[PDB]
Amino acid sequence: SSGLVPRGSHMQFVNKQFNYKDPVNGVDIAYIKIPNQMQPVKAFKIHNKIWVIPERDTFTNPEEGDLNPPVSYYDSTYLSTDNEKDNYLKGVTKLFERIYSTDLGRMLLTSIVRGIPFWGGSTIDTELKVIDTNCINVIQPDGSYRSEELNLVIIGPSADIIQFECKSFGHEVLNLTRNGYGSTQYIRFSPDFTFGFEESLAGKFATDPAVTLAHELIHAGHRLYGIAINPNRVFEVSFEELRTFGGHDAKFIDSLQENEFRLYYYNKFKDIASTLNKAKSIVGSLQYMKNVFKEKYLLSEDTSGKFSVDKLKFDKLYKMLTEIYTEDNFVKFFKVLNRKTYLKAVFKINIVPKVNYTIYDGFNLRNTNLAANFNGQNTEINNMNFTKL
Ligand SMILES: Cc1c(-c2ccc(F)cc2)n[nH]c1NC(=O)CS
Ligand SMILES: [Zn+2]
Repeated sequence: SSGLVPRGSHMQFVNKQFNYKDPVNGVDIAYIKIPNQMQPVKAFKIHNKIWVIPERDTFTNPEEGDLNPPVSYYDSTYLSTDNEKDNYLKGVTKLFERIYSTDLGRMLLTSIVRGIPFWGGSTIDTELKVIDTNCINVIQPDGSYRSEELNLVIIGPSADIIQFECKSFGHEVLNLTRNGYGSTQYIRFSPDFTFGFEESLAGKFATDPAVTLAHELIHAGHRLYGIAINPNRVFEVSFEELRTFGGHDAKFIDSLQENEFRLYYYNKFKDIASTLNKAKSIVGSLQYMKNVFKEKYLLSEDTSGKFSVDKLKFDKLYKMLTEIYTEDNFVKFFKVLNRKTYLKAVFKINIVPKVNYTIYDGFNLRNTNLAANFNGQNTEINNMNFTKL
């Protein structure tokens, strides 16, 4: 048993208890294509605007179409059988429910779903138009395609199994992750591996994969609202990573440059409001899309129907995405052990069985010897759950 529904009748964020063998529909189980050409891959729609592709990522980058070698870890056989892909799907499902079981996760995932990428694709500055790279192509049961917008795709890692990241497709001129528009995010991630860190409550503990996924989700939050920090602002560690980790590592960032960041994206949101005001037509109703992006960016509307940015609602949204949504704060909500700074070993894991890992407790199963002193995360005490590689 997987323990996917510890309380209630159904999962509270994921829409369905999928099995990889579940037959394809055209709605939430579908063969899909990423806009490059590729052969369709089977995907699962776990939530509004969120899809999961239980495949090794040989699609995102044209230069990473190979799963062989040129701390990293390589294994071309990982995630090549249906049993593995089913376990991947159930593991990702489990972590989303674990994140959504905390108040902070419900806030974060709500923000992610609301952060629809902006319709800034038209070359005519009075027309709203989608950007095709923020969509996937969904195969319908009768063989026809359908273009569907989405915010987030969870896909398996590429050649380097343990290289997780949050990446998205770019624009020839627009910097969608830095101008407030946002773009569909692709998270390379695996629930079947994790990293080990040392701590002296000389114990060798393992990172909780729900923390790692939340870290990537925070990046997606930044990038869906187009308020990411330019990756060239570094320390070598990008400020974007320090902000995501949070805690006292976030304090390394120049406070006054952050106030500079805040004003830079305040003005970007204002330009988005202006574009919404100038919009007279839509390709693909106009007012509805105008209200979609009123909701996302929390814009105010006067008696005239004119949109504008309220400084207080911007600060609240901005502060939520950059200060509150952090790895450090998720560590506190989960009550797990974690490394204290953004900067040893790699372990194979299986979180799907309820007896190995639960939505509420992770590895530290309550009413067991694993409940105390993070013994569940101790790779020696709980050796049954960790195979060193
Ligand atoms: C976060 C992360 C990991 C990771 C961390 C902890 C683990 F237990 C397993 C994997 N591997 N690559 C990245 N990518 C980045 O550092 C920038 S997003
Ligand atoms: Zn990161």
